[PDB]
Amino acid sequence: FVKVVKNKAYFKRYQVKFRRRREGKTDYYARKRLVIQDKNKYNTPKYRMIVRVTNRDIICQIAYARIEGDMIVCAAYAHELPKYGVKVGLTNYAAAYCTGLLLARRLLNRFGMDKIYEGQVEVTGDEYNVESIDGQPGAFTCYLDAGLARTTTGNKVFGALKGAVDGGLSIPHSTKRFPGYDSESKEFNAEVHRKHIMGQNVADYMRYLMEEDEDAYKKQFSQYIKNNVTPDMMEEMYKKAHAAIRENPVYEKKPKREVKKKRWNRPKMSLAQKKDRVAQKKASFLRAQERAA
Amino acid sequence: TNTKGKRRGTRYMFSRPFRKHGVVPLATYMRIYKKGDIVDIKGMGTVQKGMPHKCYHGKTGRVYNVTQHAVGIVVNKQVKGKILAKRINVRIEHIKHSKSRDSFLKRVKENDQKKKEAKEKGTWVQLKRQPAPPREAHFVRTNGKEPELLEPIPYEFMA
Amino acid sequence: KENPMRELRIRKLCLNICVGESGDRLTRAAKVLEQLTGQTPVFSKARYTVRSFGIRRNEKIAVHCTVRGAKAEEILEKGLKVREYELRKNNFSDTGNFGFGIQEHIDLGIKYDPSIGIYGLDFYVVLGRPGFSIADKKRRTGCIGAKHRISKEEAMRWFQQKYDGIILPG
Amino acid sequence: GRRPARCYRYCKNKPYPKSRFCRGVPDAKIRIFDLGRKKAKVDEFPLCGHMVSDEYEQLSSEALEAARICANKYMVKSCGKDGFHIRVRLHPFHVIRINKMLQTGMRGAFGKPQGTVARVHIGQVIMSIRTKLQNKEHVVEALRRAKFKFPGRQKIHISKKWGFTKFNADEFEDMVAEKRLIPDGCGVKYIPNRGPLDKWRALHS
RNA sequence: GUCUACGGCCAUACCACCCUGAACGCGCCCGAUCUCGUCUGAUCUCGGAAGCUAAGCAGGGUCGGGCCUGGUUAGUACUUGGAUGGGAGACCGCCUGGGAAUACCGGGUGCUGUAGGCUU
RNA sequence: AAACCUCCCGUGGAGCAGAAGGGCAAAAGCUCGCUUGAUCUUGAUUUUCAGUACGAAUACAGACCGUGAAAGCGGGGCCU
RNA sequence: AUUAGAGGUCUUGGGGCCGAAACGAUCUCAACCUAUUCUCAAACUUUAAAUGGGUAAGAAGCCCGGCUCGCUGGUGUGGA
Repeated sequence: FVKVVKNKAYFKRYQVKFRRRREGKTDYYARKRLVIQDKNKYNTPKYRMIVRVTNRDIICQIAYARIEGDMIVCAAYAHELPKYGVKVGLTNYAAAYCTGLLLARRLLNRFGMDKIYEGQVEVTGDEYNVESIDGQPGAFTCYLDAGLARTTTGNKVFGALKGAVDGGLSIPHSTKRFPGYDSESKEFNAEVHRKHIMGQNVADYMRYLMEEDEDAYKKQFSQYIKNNVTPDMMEEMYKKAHAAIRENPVYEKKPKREVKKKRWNRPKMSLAQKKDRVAQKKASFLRAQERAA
Repeated sequence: TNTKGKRRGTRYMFSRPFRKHGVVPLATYMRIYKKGDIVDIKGMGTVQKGMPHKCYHGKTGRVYNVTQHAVGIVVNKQVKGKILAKRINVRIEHIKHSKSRDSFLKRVKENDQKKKEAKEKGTWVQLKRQPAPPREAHFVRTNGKEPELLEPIPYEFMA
Repeated sequence: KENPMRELRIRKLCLNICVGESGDRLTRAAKVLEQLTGQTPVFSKARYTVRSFGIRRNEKIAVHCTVRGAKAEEILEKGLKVREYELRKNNFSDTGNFGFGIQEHIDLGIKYDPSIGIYGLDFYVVLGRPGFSIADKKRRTGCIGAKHRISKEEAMRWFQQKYDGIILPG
Repeated sequence: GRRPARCYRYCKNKPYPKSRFCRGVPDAKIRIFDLGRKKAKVDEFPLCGHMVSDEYEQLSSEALEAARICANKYMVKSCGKDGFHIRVRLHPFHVIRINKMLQTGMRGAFGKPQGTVARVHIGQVIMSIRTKLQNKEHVVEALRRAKFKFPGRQKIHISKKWGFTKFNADEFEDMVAEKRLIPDGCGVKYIPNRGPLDKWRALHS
């Protein structure tokens, strides 16, 4: 045989990692460099933009770290976009730009800074950075918390970044991870970036599946056909969406209805029950043994 | 004679506690330190930058200067029949807020509370702490039972 | 009433040719994996030096290549055709995978040429299941659980109902 | 040969075991710590006699080896060859040093390893013997003959435990009836009520 | 009640196995035109929504291991101060105060902040 | 028995130039990419200490840079 | 570092025994593994004292109000 590794001794010496690390959600190496503030700042919050793209949604939050836990000043989710006209495709790059733009304008509107710091209303895709206006409240500033996402060129977390800076957030960044930075020649053409922002890269893919195979097209886009969003009206849909966001970024929570107060989960068994089951298991094991005897 | 190495004899002093190695909990970093804060020093081996010298591990001082990552502390070090209030720059990880001063700060509140209170009532309420006094005279009830007898048990060779 | 997400699939098919020596003897064995699979193979160098085998540290001595999708499935159908669809019970690993070695590559049907030669390569099928991508995805990595694992026998019986292969003891 | 045992009797130095730093130590003279019918179960040797120390001193490895033989010899004549089981419960781990001469005097006088010795405490069992309770007066004479090979004074005590186990002879037999104790070769395994219930099934059936 | 995003404490949260998961969600999953990256679209990146809770995840279970917290061990071991105390010594007792650790035997099995859902 | 390929277990039982100790697991290890903070310049402080030097080191500040999407990190070697 | 028996399996090996032979059996003997068991560590340690080392026990303290800043900045923000 072979010696057992996971024995009594193994667990006596085992030191678990942090809960968020055992679950695989937080990189505490990068978090230590992100959240903590210089000691000569004294409770000056260090805001950071949290972008987490999931399978069916895009979550953009802005938080600053406190001792008891991060505090979210405002958040914008992708599942709100149907209000502003973006019916389907709530996780593509063009949707990420909207969620970032929504988060920006929603934050500024809670600071009375929406009139100032408009940003880029006419989206171009170039290297834009808002600078503070003298005599006015300083422009808001945060940093991007990519999390565990591999940050290569064209990652959707940078789409929300572009949406935020065009909304009026002073986020330090470089125009190198945007979709449009040609790697072998080291330049950036804002035009192709403007394509991904207005969702043109997927529009042609619907057009590509037009003459190639329509049945496979119906299989790759079903709710696009269900919501009647053809590649024709996609670019204007986002422009209508952006304008609808900048004019009403306020969020109205859903009305909270009182619920019947039931329990779907299984309550934890008590000691008396746990201790009595053993008496039944042993007794039944005997009263089944003399039946064989 | 011994060597004069900086980390000499700190095999256990700077070691991490059992099953407490690994990354540093971030609450230590997000902890503010004003000037004049009473602070106790405790070197942590996980972070080798800005460690205090071993003659300050366990000592308590007060902050006088705050930089980006570290603080300046004024600690009393006894050097052959004279005390020296000397300044050290230690990085935050080796630092805790001293809870020795707070129990005084807490006691100041009730003193300032029970002074403005019971002033208009006139009742003179004791403020100074007093040592544990000799306990009062009381009655011990033996209702029912009578005190059971104790007698030394006999010896019997254990081994 | 089985679950549709429990159907046992093929994750990957790993093919290597250990020439155990650098030089042209290996770069020729490089191109047999080329025109068989259709993708450029990768070399693997020796971990340390052993005098008896004649290999040295960091010396390029082998070449391997992994195949996924239906390209993997048809090569496995080609390889088992050389093995008359029969294996042994020891060929299957207790982790759910199995493998087998062939003696010459031209047995697969690919055309020989004197400029290359003949090489015996190695097969190893890695059976899978919808959901094994969890244990190697970056973000929320995690194990698979006992029920979802592939035992030895349910891998062998899979080989039964798939290719009608017989498994002889020995 | 070697110095008298007066030179090394008192626990003078810190324990100095044979280790990475103290290498080159000659082997101890005692190598066998169990003898007799050591391949015997727990139900045939109830009686257990001790030789308890009464001094915080050092017992040489040669005295341990000599006392093992003298106690072995007497039991063989008395209780036959297989009617007992002797267990020396002191292992010599402390290494003593000697600053042998051949002049240098005390310059650089850190000795070389001479021999090995066992640090015994007060009330610590030196040697134990289990046998049939019939042969009671036979072990007290075997241990009485073994004291003369040892410096200091020792007491001979007949334990209330059952054999070499840690359970009293008054409670041993029953604790086997309700199966708190399962005979495991020379000793016994205590079985609590804490394991998984499936192990309880394996015993009660 | 419960989940998601980001957390604080970092096993009462781990590990093994088993059971059950409404709704939302998280996932698995479907693809490779574009972005990006691989020997391989497996990972990574990107575009999706046919299928599924099988797995992850959540909850519960185990006379479970571990861990946490007690009892016991035990006023024991050790120890501050004291004696013209004992003993040939080794060492020990007392006075004055302080006071442990296994084995063995119990109980416990994550709390919680901000923001947003679902059970309308 | 050891060449290479694959899966599984694996709290570090490896590695980090060297003695030993400490420290370290999406790293401080290994592999790549780009680099020269191993640069220029004031003071303060720590260590040995007489509280003198040298050496070594820690916090800053002013420059010039590197790297990274960025927060940052870096004025030699994880620390002694 | 170290004593002893138990229960395991060919996980392998040592003379074999009926086996041409066969993890098939056979008694084995060993290592190996799982539970226990005896004995220890100045250069080992999960635990862990007594004695001991810091600091605090106010007027240089608390509590309001207002100015200054080129520092710090969603924000007469933060700090001084």
